[PDB]
Amino acid sequence: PTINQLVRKGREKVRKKSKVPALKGAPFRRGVCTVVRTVTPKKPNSALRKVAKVRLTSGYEVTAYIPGEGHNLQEHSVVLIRGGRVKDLPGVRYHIVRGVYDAAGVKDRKKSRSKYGTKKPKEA
Amino acid sequence: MLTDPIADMLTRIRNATRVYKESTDVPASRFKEEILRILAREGFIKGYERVDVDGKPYLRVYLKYGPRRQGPDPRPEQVIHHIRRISKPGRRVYVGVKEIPRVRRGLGIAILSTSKGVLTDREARKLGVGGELICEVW
RNA sequence: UUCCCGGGCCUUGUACACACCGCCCGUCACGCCAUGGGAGCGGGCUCUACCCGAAGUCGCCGGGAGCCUACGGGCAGGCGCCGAGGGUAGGGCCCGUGACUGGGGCGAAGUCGUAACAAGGUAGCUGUACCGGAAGGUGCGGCUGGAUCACUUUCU
RNA sequence: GGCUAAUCCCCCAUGUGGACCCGCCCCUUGGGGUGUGUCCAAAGGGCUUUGCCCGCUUCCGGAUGGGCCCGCGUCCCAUCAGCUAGUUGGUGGGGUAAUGGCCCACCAAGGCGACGACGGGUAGCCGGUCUGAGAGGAUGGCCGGCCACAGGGGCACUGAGACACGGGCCCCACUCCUACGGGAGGCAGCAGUUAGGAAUCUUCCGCAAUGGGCGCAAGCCUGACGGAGCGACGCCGCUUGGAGGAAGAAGCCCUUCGGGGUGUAAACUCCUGAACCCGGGACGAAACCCCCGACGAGGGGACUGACGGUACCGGGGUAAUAGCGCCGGCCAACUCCGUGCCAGCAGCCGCGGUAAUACGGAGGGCGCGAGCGUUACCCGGAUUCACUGGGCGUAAAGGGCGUGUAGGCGGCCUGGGGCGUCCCAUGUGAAAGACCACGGCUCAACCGUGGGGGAGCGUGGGAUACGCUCAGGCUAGACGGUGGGAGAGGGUGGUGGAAUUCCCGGAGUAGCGGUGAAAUGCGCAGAUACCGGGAGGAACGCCGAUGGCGAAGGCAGCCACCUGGUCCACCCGUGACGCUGAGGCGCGAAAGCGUGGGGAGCAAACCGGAUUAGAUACCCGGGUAGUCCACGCCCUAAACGAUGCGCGCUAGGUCUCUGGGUCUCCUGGGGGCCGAAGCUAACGCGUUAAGCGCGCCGCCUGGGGAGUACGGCCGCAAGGC
Ligand SMILES: NC[C@@H]1O[C@H](O[C@H]2[C@@H](O)[C@H](O[C@@H]3[C@@H](O)[C@H](N)C[C@H](N)[C@H]3O[C@H]3O[C@H](CO)[C@@H](O)[C@H](O)[C@H]3N)O[C@@H]2CO)[C@H](N)[C@@H](O)[C@@H]1O
Ligand SMILES: [K+]
Ligand SMILES: [K+]
Ligand SMILES: [K+]
Ligand SMILES: [K+]
Ligand SMILES: [K+]
Ligand SMILES: [K+]
Ligand SMILES: [K+]
Ligand SMILES: [K+]
Ligand SMILES: [K+]
Ligand SMILES: [K+]
Ligand SMILES: [K+]
Ligand SMILES: [K+]
Ligand SMILES: [K+]
Ligand SMILES: [K+]
Ligand SMILES: [K+]
Ligand SMILES: [K+]
Ligand SMILES: [K+]
Ligand SMILES: [K+]
Ligand SMILES: [K+]
Ligand SMILES: [K+]
Ligand SMILES: [K+]
Ligand SMILES: [K+]
Ligand SMILES: [K+]
Ligand SMILES: [K+]
Ligand SMILES: [K+]
Ligand SMILES: [K+]
Ligand SMILES: [K+]
Ligand SMILES: [K+]
Ligand SMILES: [K+]
Ligand SMILES: [K+]
Ligand SMILES: [K+]
Ligand SMILES: [K+]
Ligand SMILES: [K+]
Ligand SMILES: [K+]
Ligand SMILES: [K+]
Ligand SMILES: [K+]
Ligand SMILES: [K+]
Ligand SMILES: [K+]
Ligand SMILES: [Mg+2]
Ligand SMILES: [Mg+2]
Ligand SMILES: [Mg+2]
Ligand SMILES: [Mg+2]
Ligand SMILES: [Mg+2]
Ligand SMILES: [Mg+2]
Ligand SMILES: [Mg+2]
Ligand SMILES: [Mg+2]
Ligand SMILES: [Mg+2]
Ligand SMILES: [Mg+2]
Ligand SMILES: [Mg+2]
Ligand SMILES: [Mg+2]
Ligand SMILES: [Mg+2]
Ligand SMILES: [Mg+2]
Ligand SMILES: [Mg+2]
Ligand SMILES: [Mg+2]
Ligand SMILES: [Mg+2]
Ligand SMILES: [Mg+2]
Ligand SMILES: [Mg+2]
Ligand SMILES: [Mg+2]
Ligand SMILES: [Mg+2]
Ligand SMILES: [Mg+2]
Ligand SMILES: [Mg+2]
Ligand SMILES: [Mg+2]
Ligand SMILES: [Mg+2]
Ligand SMILES: [Mg+2]
Ligand SMILES: [Mg+2]
Ligand SMILES: [Mg+2]
Ligand SMILES: [Mg+2]
Ligand SMILES: [Mg+2]
Ligand SMILES: [Mg+2]
Ligand SMILES: [Mg+2]
Ligand SMILES: [Mg+2]
Ligand SMILES: [Mg+2]
Ligand SMILES: [Mg+2]
Ligand SMILES: [Mg+2]
Ligand SMILES: [Mg+2]
Ligand SMILES: [Mg+2]
Ligand SMILES: [Mg+2]
Ligand SMILES: [Mg+2]
Ligand SMILES: [Mg+2]
Ligand SMILES: [Mg+2]
Ligand SMILES: [Mg+2]
Ligand SMILES: [Mg+2]
Ligand SMILES: [Mg+2]
Ligand SMILES: [Mg+2]
Ligand SMILES: [Mg+2]
Ligand SMILES: [Mg+2]
Ligand SMILES: [Mg+2]
Ligand SMILES: [Mg+2]
Ligand SMILES: [Mg+2]
Ligand SMILES: [Mg+2]
Ligand SMILES: [Mg+2]
Ligand SMILES: [Mg+2]
Ligand SMILES: [Mg+2]
Ligand SMILES: [Mg+2]
Ligand SMILES: [Mg+2]
Ligand SMILES: [Mg+2]
Ligand SMILES: [Mg+2]
Ligand SMILES: [Mg+2]
Ligand SMILES: [Mg+2]
Ligand SMILES: [Mg+2]
Ligand SMILES: [Mg+2]
Ligand SMILES: [Mg+2]
Ligand SMILES: [Mg+2]
Ligand SMILES: [Mg+2]
Ligand SMILES: [Mg+2]
Ligand SMILES: [Mg+2]
Ligand SMILES: [Mg+2]
Ligand SMILES: [Mg+2]
Ligand SMILES: [Mg+2]
Ligand SMILES: [Mg+2]
Ligand SMILES: [Mg+2]
Ligand SMILES: [Mg+2]
Ligand SMILES: [Mg+2]
Ligand SMILES: [Mg+2]
Ligand SMILES: [Mg+2]
Ligand SMILES: [Mg+2]
Ligand SMILES: [Mg+2]
Ligand SMILES: [Mg+2]
Ligand SMILES: [Mg+2]
Ligand SMILES: [Mg+2]
Ligand SMILES: [Mg+2]
Ligand SMILES: [Mg+2]
Ligand SMILES: [Mg+2]
Ligand SMILES: [Mg+2]
Ligand SMILES: [Mg+2]
Ligand SMILES: [Mg+2]
Ligand SMILES: [Mg+2]
Ligand SMILES: [Mg+2]
Ligand SMILES: [Mg+2]
Ligand SMILES: [Mg+2]
Ligand SMILES: [Mg+2]
Ligand SMILES: [Mg+2]
Ligand SMILES: [Mg+2]
Ligand SMILES: [Mg+2]
Ligand SMILES: [Mg+2]
Ligand SMILES: [Mg+2]
Ligand SMILES: [Mg+2]
Ligand SMILES: [Mg+2]
Ligand SMILES: [Mg+2]
Ligand SMILES: [Mg+2]
Ligand SMILES: [Mg+2]
Ligand SMILES: [Mg+2]
Ligand SMILES: [Mg+2]
Ligand SMILES: [Mg+2]
Ligand SMILES: [Mg+2]
Ligand SMILES: [Mg+2]
Ligand SMILES: [Mg+2]
Ligand SMILES: [Mg+2]
Ligand SMILES: [Mg+2]
Ligand SMILES: [Mg+2]
Ligand SMILES: [Mg+2]
Ligand SMILES: [Mg+2]
Ligand SMILES: [Mg+2]
Ligand SMILES: [Mg+2]
Ligand SMILES: [Mg+2]
Ligand SMILES: [Mg+2]
Ligand SMILES: [Mg+2]
Ligand SMILES: [Mg+2]
Repeated sequence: PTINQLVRKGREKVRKKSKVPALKGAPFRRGVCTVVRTVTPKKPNSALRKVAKVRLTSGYEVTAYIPGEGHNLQEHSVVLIRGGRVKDLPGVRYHIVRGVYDAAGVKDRKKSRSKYGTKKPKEA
Repeated sequence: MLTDPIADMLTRIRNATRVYKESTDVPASRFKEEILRILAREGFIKGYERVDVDGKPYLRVYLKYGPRRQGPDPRPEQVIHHIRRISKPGRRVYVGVKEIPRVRRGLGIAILSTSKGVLTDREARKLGVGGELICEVW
């Protein structure tokens, strides 16, 4: 646009919108599991993925992926969620942190342990 | 009328040189003539001269180019590779001596207009003055 | 050599490219989700008018109604304006919930036809208008972003 | 109720002086001086006690601190456009340290707003901080400055200062006490508790140091501060060992079953020797005070350490923590087994459905290391809001067109001014931070000293090219004159012929019509085909185009009238009168709406006939709105060149419409085609630009959701923006 125009209207700054209304920007939010279903991935994939409807302290209710081999989340488990969607299950945008509160860590895990709350295998 | 006579001139020249014209006429004004002098002195044109096209004053601007060339497209290189207007009605640009630019690490020039007359970025830097940055040429 | 089947060369259109046994559209069914409208019932703000109005400064009185007095005046006390706040009537806005209700996004292999893409088999698109399970059909006008020179016939 | 001291309160005096009224002088807003009149002072205490100390009163000045005022700067939304009555100003008061509608009477009727008033949202601001090549973006924690607040609201008192966090009064909410009348309280001080949260510490030590309050001083007070404690939260430093060790143990992992890998890695050999144990043991602390001297300058002496028996120095001395992520591409690092679209991975692209370097494990490998990863958030890359630094023919993007307001922009010459612009000097730009240098802790982090910068703003001086402004001039832009021209440009009235339909007459007879084929339909009340007459509505064949006119939508028989635009010639007149144009106003195909009229043909809907698997279609026969006119609405479109308007510049060739000329040809305006240079992703564009440039407007910023919802405005409605 002409300079006169930029003088009259100027450029407009881009407002970046969140993908994680875990409110307070907060790195994590605590919640309680309502449901503890399983879901079908979209088109390219197929499997039974472990999700979990969660009622957050954030004053929110949303589905959150339950990573790892196997869990133990009933209908009243105290869980901590973090940002991180699951490209296959539209609608799931957070992950449960396996190793905090009720969601136990993964057992017999030996590689990416910290990412699955599994303490350093005892013994020598 | 023309909205910017100096840009009109800078272009008549830009155009003429792209089709290797001999000279090119531009309506006359003292200010325009003053710019040609720098243009001449720095060796971008062969010079110019007042003439009267029809009944009104113009300025034949004898252009200048390099030698014929080798391979496909023998057309000569340009003396004036680049000539661009900087200040413009609608957006005038003024600079302080400390802010005068340096066209192509010196291989080119900037023509400022100061209260000490029209000068190149050196004549200006030398006389320690700044002003309206008219254009750059290289 | 028009037709049916297979094929060759040139050209043209194409939204096709595991390449027409291609692509693809809308209704409906099933699931997940966010959301519009919304009677009523809660919560909040605000403005206008009238009314009640604490504290306090300020103003007037301070008198055979009080205390002090060197009679000048002071204090107590009283009244008044303003005044936080409250009330009533109405006006406007926001918020929660909400029976009922509208459509939308997303989700391998459910249903119906076949609208579009090749002249897509009635060229298409389009503004408008009426009509119809659905894509859509038809009228009027416009555009080219339309193929060649001049019965109908779905799907994969 | 009663007694009583003072540096408590009051009265008289003294008047250096100062305040107030009036006058005069200088000065210039209420500054300084002067005169008369009036008004206004005080406090004592201690002594090494008759000479000092501490203090008191009035005044002038300094210093520090502060009030008030002004210019400029300071986020988002115009789906917030009008706001305002103490409101805007005046006179006179009140109030204050002081100006002021700060407050109050009375008078005026003003003030503010697209340069964004008012409203809504959000938010302490700054030095700085993070990021970035920069411009810029984001940010305001620690530290330093300013502001505001001290449970919420209001108020004043005291005082140099407060409208007062640990002062007071009232209202409100809450907690506690209550013999129910009534009282008490406010950690956003330090530490701590509880709640909320993903998450943020010790109810520590000291007053030794620096700083503060009171005191003559001794000294007292100081959760300010100086320290220690907790937490890898960050930064920096450091350790888990060094040298020698096999053509290479075992175990484990691959294998071509030869062998290869972990790897000099280990065990071992020698060396040093973190931790730990002893001994010593600090700077920070010399003032205040006392003595001499004069209570000064100067000199002398004494006391004082929380940190801490810590730092550090010396002696002795053990070989003694390693983890985390990753290895399909981007991206550095590969093999076996397991699993079989499962379990699962996943930042994006994607991976897994039997031999997966992508899932899980193992071996090996890459990266980094007291850390490593993850999530969240800011800048970057992103020239992806483009000022530096982008775009709109077909990718998202030209407004449907005109007229025009504000605004932005402005041809040639001369002169004044000197606002912009530029230069010089000067002031300001705190400290910290940042940069450079030297220096102190063994280094560094950290810290000290010094130096160098700095935009912006104030002041003084100067320049005048460009911009601005004023004054004068010019004719190349624009406009006008005179004379010619072309045209489906617009409005009103009139009018012509062809055809369709209907009606009337004649003549004539069995069908016509329609389709792929049919049928519905029409016809013996005589249709179709043919001739003659009449009525009416709508549209204009040939000319006609590859043409013309218009700003667009659009405009087509012919005649007249009224009326717009435009081109050429002549250089005749004006003298920059110009371009663009947010908003405004007008115009705006078709369909559609309202009122009235008209209605031949055509034809949404609709009624039927066929077709089809069905056929709410395509084909056939009918047919209402409508299509037509008037007046008033609607305001859309593939409203298209999918290309905003204006001006200057940059080969030509060829066709054509309209004008002028010395009329093979030249020259002006318009319409096409091919093409120079150049531009373009390509296609293509190319003097009719999509080239090279300047001015101004409009518009774009991934797709779906959606031209939807909400709001506002407009409309009768449909519905438009
Ligand atoms: N999400 C698509 C949107 O809704 C419509 O599309 C919706 C339906 O028409 C469509 O339905 C399709 C159906 O068309 C097709 N013939 C068969 C198919 N099984 C259906 O599929 C649907 O349902 C199944 C479960 O039954 C889901 O697993 C699947 O993800 C979903 N797309 O699925 C869509 C919902 O996902 C519009 N036509 C489309 O243009 C629009 O973008
Ligand atoms: K034949
Ligand atoms: K739909
Ligand atoms: K009395
Ligand atoms: K295409
Ligand atoms: K008493
Ligand atoms: K006197
Ligand atoms: K003083
Ligand atoms: K002062
Ligand atoms: K001051
Ligand atoms: K006044
Ligand atoms: K820059
Ligand atoms: K900023
Ligand atoms: K800021
Ligand atoms: K800043
Ligand atoms: K003192
Ligand atoms: K001394
Ligand atoms: K030692
Ligand atoms: K060892
Ligand atoms: K296997
Ligand atoms: K496979
Ligand atoms: K692997
Ligand atoms: K793996
Ligand atoms: K970014
Ligand atoms: K458009
Ligand atoms: K419009
Ligand atoms: K001048
Ligand atoms: K910086
Ligand atoms: K200056
Ligand atoms: K034409
Ligand atoms: K109707
Ligand atoms: K009409
Ligand atoms: K109209
Ligand atoms: K002629
Ligand atoms: K090309
Ligand atoms: K083409
Ligand atoms: K609306
Ligand atoms: K209405
Ligand atoms: K409308
Ligand atoms: Mg898969
Ligand atoms: Mg993420
Ligand atoms: Mg992994
Ligand atoms: Mg064949
Ligand atoms: Mg063949
Ligand atoms: Mg052949
Ligand atoms: Mg071909
Ligand atoms: Mg072919
Ligand atoms: Mg609702
Ligand atoms: Mg009252
Ligand atoms: Mg009162
Ligand atoms: Mg009283
Ligand atoms: Mg009130
Ligand atoms: Mg169709
Ligand atoms: Mg079709
Ligand atoms: Mg079709
Ligand atoms: Mg087909
Ligand atoms: Mg058809
Ligand atoms: Mg078709
Ligand atoms: Mg087509
Ligand atoms: Mg249509
Ligand atoms: Mg129909
Ligand atoms: Mg049509
Ligand atoms: Mg088929
Ligand atoms: Mg008494
Ligand atoms: Mg006196
Ligand atoms: Mg005086
Ligand atoms: Mg006097
Ligand atoms: Mg007297
Ligand atoms: Mg006296
Ligand atoms: Mg004494
Ligand atoms: Mg006054
Ligand atoms: Mg006063
Ligand atoms: Mg006021
Ligand atoms: Mg008014
Ligand atoms: Mg705030
Ligand atoms: Mg950048
Ligand atoms: Mg930097
Ligand atoms: Mg910066
Ligand atoms: Mg601070
Ligand atoms: Mg509190
Ligand atoms: Mg005091
Ligand atoms: Mg106080
Ligand atoms: Mg205060
Ligand atoms: Mg307190
Ligand atoms: Mg908690
Ligand atoms: Mg102390
Ligand atoms: Mg002290
Ligand atoms: Mg070995
Ligand atoms: Mg070794
Ligand atoms: Mg030893
Ligand atoms: Mg002491
Ligand atoms: Mg003594
Ligand atoms: Mg002495
Ligand atoms: Mg001494
Ligand atoms: Mg690699
Ligand atoms: Mg198996
Ligand atoms: Mg499994
Ligand atoms: Mg395998
Ligand atoms: Mg590999
Ligand atoms: Mg990987
Ligand atoms: Mg950027
Ligand atoms: Mg730009
Ligand atoms: Mg772009
Ligand atoms: Mg487009
Ligand atoms: Mg246009
Ligand atoms: Mg105009
Ligand atoms: Mg104007
Ligand atoms: Mg000018
Ligand atoms: Mg101007
Ligand atoms: Mg100046
Ligand atoms: Mg300076
Ligand atoms: Mg500084
Ligand atoms: Mg050093
Ligand atoms: Mg320094
Ligand atoms: Mg400077
Ligand atoms: Mg100056
Ligand atoms: Mg001058
Ligand atoms: Mg001048
Ligand atoms: Mg003039
Ligand atoms: Mg004429
Ligand atoms: Mg006409
Ligand atoms: Mg007739
Ligand atoms: Mg008859
Ligand atoms: Mg007869
Ligand atoms: Mg019959
Ligand atoms: Mg008969
Ligand atoms: Mg009959
Ligand atoms: Mg007939
Ligand atoms: Mg007849
Ligand atoms: Mg009739
Ligand atoms: Mg035209
Ligand atoms: Mg047209
Ligand atoms: Mg005319
Ligand atoms: Mg003339
Ligand atoms: Mg003249
Ligand atoms: Mg219209
Ligand atoms: Mg119409
Ligand atoms: Mg009508
Ligand atoms: Mg009618
Ligand atoms: Mg009728
Ligand atoms: Mg018909
Ligand atoms: Mg049928
Ligand atoms: Mg029909
Ligand atoms: Mg068109
Ligand atoms: Mg040329
Ligand atoms: Mg031509
Ligand atoms: Mg031409
Ligand atoms: Mg021509
Ligand atoms: Mg044409
Ligand atoms: Mg070329
Ligand atoms: Mg190509
Ligand atoms: Mg061309
Ligand atoms: Mg041009
Ligand atoms: Mg738009
Ligand atoms: Mg979107
Ligand atoms: Mg999006
Ligand atoms: Mg969109
Ligand atoms: Mg619409
Ligand atoms: Mg209306």
